[PDB]
Amino acid sequence: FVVKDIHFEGLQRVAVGAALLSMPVRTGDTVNDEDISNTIRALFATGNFEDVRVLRDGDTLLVQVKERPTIASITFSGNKSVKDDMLKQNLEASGVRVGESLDRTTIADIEKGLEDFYYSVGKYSASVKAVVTPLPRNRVDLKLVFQEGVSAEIQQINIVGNHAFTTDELISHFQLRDEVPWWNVVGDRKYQKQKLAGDLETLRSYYLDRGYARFNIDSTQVSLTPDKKGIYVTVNITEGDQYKLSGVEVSGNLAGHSAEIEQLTKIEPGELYNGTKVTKMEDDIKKLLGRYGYAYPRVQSMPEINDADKTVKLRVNVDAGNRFYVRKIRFEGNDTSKDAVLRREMRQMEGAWLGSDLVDQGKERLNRLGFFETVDTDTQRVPGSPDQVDVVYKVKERNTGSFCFGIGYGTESGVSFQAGVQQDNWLGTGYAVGINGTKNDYQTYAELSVTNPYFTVDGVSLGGRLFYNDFQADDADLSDYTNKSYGTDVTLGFPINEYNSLRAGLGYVHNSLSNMQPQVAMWRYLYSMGEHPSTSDQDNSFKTDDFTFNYGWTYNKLDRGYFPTDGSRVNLTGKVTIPGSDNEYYKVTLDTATYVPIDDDHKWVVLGRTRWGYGDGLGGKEMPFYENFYAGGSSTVRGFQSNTIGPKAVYFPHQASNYDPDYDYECATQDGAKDLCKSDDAVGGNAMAVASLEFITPTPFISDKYANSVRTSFFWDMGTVWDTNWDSSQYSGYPDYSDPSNIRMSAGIALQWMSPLGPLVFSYAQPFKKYDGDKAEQFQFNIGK
Amino acid sequence: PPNEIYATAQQKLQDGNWRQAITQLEALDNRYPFGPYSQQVQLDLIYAYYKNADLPLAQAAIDRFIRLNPTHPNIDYVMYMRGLTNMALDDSALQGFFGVDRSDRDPQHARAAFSDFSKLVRGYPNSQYTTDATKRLVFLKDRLAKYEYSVAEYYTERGAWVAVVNRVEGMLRDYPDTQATRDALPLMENAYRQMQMNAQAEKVAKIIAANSS
Amino acid sequence: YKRQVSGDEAYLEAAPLAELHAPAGMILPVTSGDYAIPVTNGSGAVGKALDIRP
Amino acid sequence: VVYRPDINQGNYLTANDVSKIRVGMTQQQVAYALGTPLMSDPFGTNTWFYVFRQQPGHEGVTQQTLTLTFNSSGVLTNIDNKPALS
Amino acid sequence: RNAAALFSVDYKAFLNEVNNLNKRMGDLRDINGEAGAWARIMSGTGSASGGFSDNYTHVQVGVDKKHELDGLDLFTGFTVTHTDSSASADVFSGKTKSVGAGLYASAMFDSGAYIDLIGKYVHHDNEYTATFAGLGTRDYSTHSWYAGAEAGYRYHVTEDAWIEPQAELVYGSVSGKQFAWMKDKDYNPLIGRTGVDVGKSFSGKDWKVTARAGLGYQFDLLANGETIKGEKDSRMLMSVGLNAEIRDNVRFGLEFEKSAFGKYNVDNAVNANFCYSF
Amino acid sequence: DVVKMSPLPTVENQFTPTTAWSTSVGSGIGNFYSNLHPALADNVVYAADRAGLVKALNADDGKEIWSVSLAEKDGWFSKEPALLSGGVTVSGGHVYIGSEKAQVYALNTSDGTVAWQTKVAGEALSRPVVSDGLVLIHTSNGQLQALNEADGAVKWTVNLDMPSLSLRGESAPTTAFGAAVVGGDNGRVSAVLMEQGQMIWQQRISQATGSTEIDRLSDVDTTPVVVNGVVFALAYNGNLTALDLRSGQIMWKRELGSVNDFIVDGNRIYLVDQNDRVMALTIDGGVTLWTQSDLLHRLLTSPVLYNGNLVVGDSEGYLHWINVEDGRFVAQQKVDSSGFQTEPVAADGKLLIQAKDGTVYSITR
Repeated sequence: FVVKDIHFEGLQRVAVGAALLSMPVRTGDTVNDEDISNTIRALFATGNFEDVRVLRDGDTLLVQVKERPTIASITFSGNKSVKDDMLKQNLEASGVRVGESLDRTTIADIEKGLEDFYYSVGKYSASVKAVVTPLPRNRVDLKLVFQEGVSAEIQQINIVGNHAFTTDELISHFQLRDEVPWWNVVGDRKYQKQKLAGDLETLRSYYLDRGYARFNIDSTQVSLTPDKKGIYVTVNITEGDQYKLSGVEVSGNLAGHSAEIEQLTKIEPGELYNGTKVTKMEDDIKKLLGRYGYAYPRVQSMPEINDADKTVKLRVNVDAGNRFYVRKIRFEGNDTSKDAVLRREMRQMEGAWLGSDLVDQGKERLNRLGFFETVDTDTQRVPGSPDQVDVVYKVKERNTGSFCFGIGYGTESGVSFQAGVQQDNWLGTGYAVGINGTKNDYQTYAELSVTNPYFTVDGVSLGGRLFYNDFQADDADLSDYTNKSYGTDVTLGFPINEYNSLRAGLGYVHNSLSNMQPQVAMWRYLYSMGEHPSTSDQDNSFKTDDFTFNYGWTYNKLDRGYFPTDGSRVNLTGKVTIPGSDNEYYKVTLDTATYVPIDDDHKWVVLGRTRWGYGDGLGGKEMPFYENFYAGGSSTVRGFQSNTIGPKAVYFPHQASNYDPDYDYECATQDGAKDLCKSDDAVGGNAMAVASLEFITPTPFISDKYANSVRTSFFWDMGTVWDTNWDSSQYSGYPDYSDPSNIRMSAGIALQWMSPLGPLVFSYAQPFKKYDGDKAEQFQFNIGK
Repeated sequence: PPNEIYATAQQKLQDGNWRQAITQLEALDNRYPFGPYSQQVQLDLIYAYYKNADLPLAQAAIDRFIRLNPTHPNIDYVMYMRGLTNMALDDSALQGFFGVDRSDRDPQHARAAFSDFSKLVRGYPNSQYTTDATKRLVFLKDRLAKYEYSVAEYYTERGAWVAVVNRVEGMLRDYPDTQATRDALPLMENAYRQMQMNAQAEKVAKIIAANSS
Repeated sequence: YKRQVSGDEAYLEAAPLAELHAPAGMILPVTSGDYAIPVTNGSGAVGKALDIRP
Repeated sequence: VVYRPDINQGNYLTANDVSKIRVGMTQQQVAYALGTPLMSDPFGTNTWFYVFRQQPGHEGVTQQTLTLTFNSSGVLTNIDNKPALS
Repeated sequence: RNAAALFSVDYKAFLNEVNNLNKRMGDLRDINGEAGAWARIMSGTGSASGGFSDNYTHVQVGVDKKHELDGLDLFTGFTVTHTDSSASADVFSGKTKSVGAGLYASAMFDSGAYIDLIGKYVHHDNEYTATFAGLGTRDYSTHSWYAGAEAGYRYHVTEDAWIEPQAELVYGSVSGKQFAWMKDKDYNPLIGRTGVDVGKSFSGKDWKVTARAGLGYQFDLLANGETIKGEKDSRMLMSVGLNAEIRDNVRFGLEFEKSAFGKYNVDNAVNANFCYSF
Repeated sequence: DVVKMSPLPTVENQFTPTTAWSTSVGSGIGNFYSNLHPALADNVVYAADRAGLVKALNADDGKEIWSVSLAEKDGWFSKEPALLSGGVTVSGGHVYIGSEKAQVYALNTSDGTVAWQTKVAGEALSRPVVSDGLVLIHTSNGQLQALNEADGAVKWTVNLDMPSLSLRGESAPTTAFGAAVVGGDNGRVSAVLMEQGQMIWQQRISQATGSTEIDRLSDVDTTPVVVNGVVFALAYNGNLTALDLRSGQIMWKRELGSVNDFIVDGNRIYLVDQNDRVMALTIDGGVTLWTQSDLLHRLLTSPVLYNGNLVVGDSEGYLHWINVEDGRFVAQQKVDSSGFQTEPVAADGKLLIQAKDGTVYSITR
């Protein structure tokens, strides 16, 4: 009964167990005559048998099945608008996977299935190359070149049934746009088989805002045309009468709080059956009812369309269950961070009641830390009890840190060999470590900041900072005072509200100024509470030890943070020396940036960014010249030189040069300028008032796949810097720097595209009220951080 | 050839350094997966993903021996090695010598190393590799016991007296012989004394009686 | 290396087992299974060169 | 000073459901209207505690706890309420 | 002095713009240049004969476009540049700002016989100030054009290490100084550079490094820059660089570039940006 | 996308038309597929446009031009078109045209200003065929709404089982001894009487049951003509389905479905399909089936028999006078350079062909 010559030649080439031991012919072959669905078409047909001839006896055995060559990783050459990511599931779903050989008759199952993947455009007959491989064996590679069958151009879009409105208003209200203007990029003719559910839902809600509750189609839709250049759209809208929405009565007890829901559900008499208001009134069970203890409410409302008196009313229901208590909170995914670093930005703890405004308040505070970006809410209910629900938050645990020696820009502060070894957030304890050892053309600023954001229970932060400036002010478009400074300060911040960031803390400040040029603006500070410096030479050393007390306040009502569209950012910064230090002064600085949008999609925002500041001595003394305010280039008033707005420098005529150079911005020299000597070098002032209006209208350059990076803006700046202790009666023939002078204003264009080598802040401006001594610049960019 | 790999089967990586015999394992499986001499090298995908410290990558082939070979004599033997590839994800090399306690972290990788050890002692009463797990499960017992203790430590720091008493009772039902229950007992009397309920607080009032440690 | 274990072999060291009692009175864990080792342990041996063939 | 967030402890308490409870009610009727308690005391018996403790910003703490003991059958549910904390 | 170092500063501004293959456009070999997220910030110094010194910081920013054909890679796109040379030898102080734009294209064939075309136009405003010379301001507004044509082949010696030669001809229509205290003429610079590029690359499981080199040689044919006309130049430009793209990395190696003996010798142009995400 | 334009073959010049008046009527046709064909009746050439204006012409040079405004629908700041795409057909001195805005007009031959209009729930896309005082208007939704010639009082509507995946609705229904045969928009044949439309019989004629992955198969814009008691309907990828008029159940197809219109001329019935090749199918047997595949993908229009030749259009405005028995005779001229999209007609010895720029010619050859 068992045939001995079932094994053939060449069958043990690739598979010796999947093509030889996958048949019941050995050890248990019972049927011999009607062997049609027992051996060849029962289990062996799935493996490698796709032939037609039945296995007969040995006297007429001429089967001789040859093993077909296998298939390798087929590289799809000629990728015409198709990627290799989505072109992967067409081989094992309906076809032959790797390992098993192509039997040269199931290739139609491989072929039919590639044209059934192109459903975004509607190619029902795609030119797929069904050819034979020239090479015989040894991991052959098929030839699969995909091409386009038809085009993707639409002819026209027409609408009928305009009984109350016009025709051209509905094109701009939809997502269809076939015209490109001179101020945008979009407006091309593109069709999609998945966008039909996007433009039709806004059509029904548009006419539902006019009282037409009987808005329905006449049993027809858009015919499916898979790009035959013969498309034809027809939407026959029907409208009725503008009804009037009456008052909404409360039917049933809404969890014992039905008396507080009537004052918001009731509307003014004379309002129509609005379409966008009935959607925004069914979610009113979470602002005051779902915040008590309820997690999963069920409230329905049916429309009572009464065409007799044109009065439509609605009845509310409630299908609430139990009190929906809260159980223990699980935190999964904390690999690189600890569990205690994220348990305080929640505002919803265990053994309490679930609030609707207690979950998203902790979700927006867990995402603003910057440790991860994938934050979700998995409110899983226990199957044992209908109460004591569990909440599970999602994390991502992304990395942070920076080390690199990226050179900066070259137009404001010169070449910057910024080292910047930014050792970021630590091993999980939540410690904002920061080191920035930069080196610009005029400074060598280094930092070491260790900030603990939660030193106390609720929100108090304690963090120190060590700095060492050692900056040379001759290269910062100033005159003199090459200053070598260092110090150490701590800051204990006390938040008083959800948006206020009041801070306090002491700090030591050391200063060592040398090579100071004799001038009237800075020697008035040295004359007050100090010795008379040597006017015969340079190198006038002056050491200063301070123990100032720093305070501040920050109002950060903002929505996005990176590119803000609505909100205000107020920041205050002040300091005052304690009695016991060297000098006695105080200074305050007020920053204000308000984003006001004038549209609904948050793309047309007016930015009223202002800037203030004031500082003076504490009676009988003067504010030091190394703490003055500066209005300069692309930080306060875009369109001028770096630190040029303010009072200029008038020098003292003496022979105080070291090796007697030609000028060195000093009178009484070999040139002969003895009396009435002045210059145009800014020295800063006691006060500063800078205001700027800005428009954030978008750019007509990039509208293809990204729009949240390029931020083209138009602005109009304004600024002035004056001194408060300048004598107006002692010095004649000089411009009086003792009053708020003429405002220096400018305007131009801006750009805030983020580059991979740091954020690029480009701002080209043109000065409008440039005066004497104020040098102006045009191209002011900023790259490298 | 089946003899070109068995001739160097005694020459493992004790003489070569890194990459002399790694690619020699992927030789016979690409030609025939049902050979008499090739069956020992085709089912070695769980070590080439494990040797290069790719611990989440090697976890995709742990469920292989359950479906194809249920009558193997080493089913009781492969239930121990599942904890070796899961406890490496529990503790990291960064917090190894820095003195950082890894108990206040995600215990998800500790339960994956526990579910195979739980079926090992309940599935077979007399196994062959169990006494090495007794020194290994005592490290997994005290690791996820100090996790809920740190949650109970934080709730006393905020003032949540109801939230802390639900965590210590979560440590009172499935932690009989760990170290974290010795310090969680003063956390019970602190929450009960701050609350007005004092019907049972006198029974849990005394803590330090004889255990002076 | 066929029968060999490499990578992070730092799981060999551990902490000793400590056993405490309930001196407060009838406070015993009664519901185990989700985080607790069962009451029995078993017996076995120790060694290396794990059979990693499924 | 520093502001305090909402510190809610225990389960919710309503003035209408706390009055309509008698002595000797079974565990099914108490855990149906009021719900399951968030306090589980396995010390000897199985007693239930219904604490209504909330702490808003800079207003101190409040507490309204209950003490309902049970037995193996679910009787002797004596009313022991403390609406005024000390 | 007047025509050797005071008015000959326009030739060094023209020589600070020409660069190598991967410096005028970036890493375009085996790199998908679809998005325009690239920036080439390069700083350095240079010194010539006669006590001359230069300090330039040339940045680059632009956007490219990828377009494939039948074996002919056509990568188009435009860019904008900005160069700030602090030329101050002994008597003056340069504060130029070479702000300009320009586009480029590629003709990468199958056998590595690429014909790269680069065209850019820059305009620099000078702010020279003659110290110890009794002069004032010398603000100019001259312009510069560039019509370079990069040509080169590629010899696949090894599967990981490649050897490629280079032959570029750079054309310009610069004017010079019009208010030299003297007029100028429209002379065309003919800066040409030949040489081979020694390449070496490695890879791994998920990381890849690149260790390039270079032994190019500049040889210009025509040089008649007069505002006295200039002479010929002959120098070698050794440029050894390194790059590495690991998944927890961006860059690792430096961008060393040194010039040989000649008229103007660029000293060093190290542009290392080794940072780390951990 | 998948194939390019075919090259120009050799030409045979035996006749050359000289006179061809170029009157740019309307404001332009555009890239819109419609069935606005010119008509010739009582030595008046009728030329309309989608803008709303219609201007009559003459057969000699194109005089007697009047400009009226029937489709304006705006009297506030400007005018607005109605997208007329029905067709210009004359029947008893009344021109009945269609529109894409669900409007049916009745243009008069006296002045053309007085034009009564009715409201139809469907869109007018088919050619308006008027017979027995009823204007048969076949919409794209499959409904059949007849209109009276005087006022349009009764409007009976009948619908068939029409599924999705349809292209157009430009099938023009004709009548046959009171039984108005309607070209089905679902691969069906509807031979119904034109009174109310009670009895509806359906027979699937396409190969949509055999094929599974298809896009457009149950849609043809063809007209059924009935000669010698034998009907002739068409289908996509099918063939002729020459039934009896008595609602039979027996059917037979061969191959090579068409989308354009056809004409019957004795035994050699000319056919033009999507491959832009002309052939002559017989009644039964398939005798001397010659092909014309040398002019493929050139946008061939509906052929007409003009002086013993089949003249068709082209995508660039060329001419191809195809022979009637074999088609080996090719004649090319130059009357336009824009292109030919409107299917021409043949009546009263004048070739009325409209191009894509809104001009009509009178080729006499």
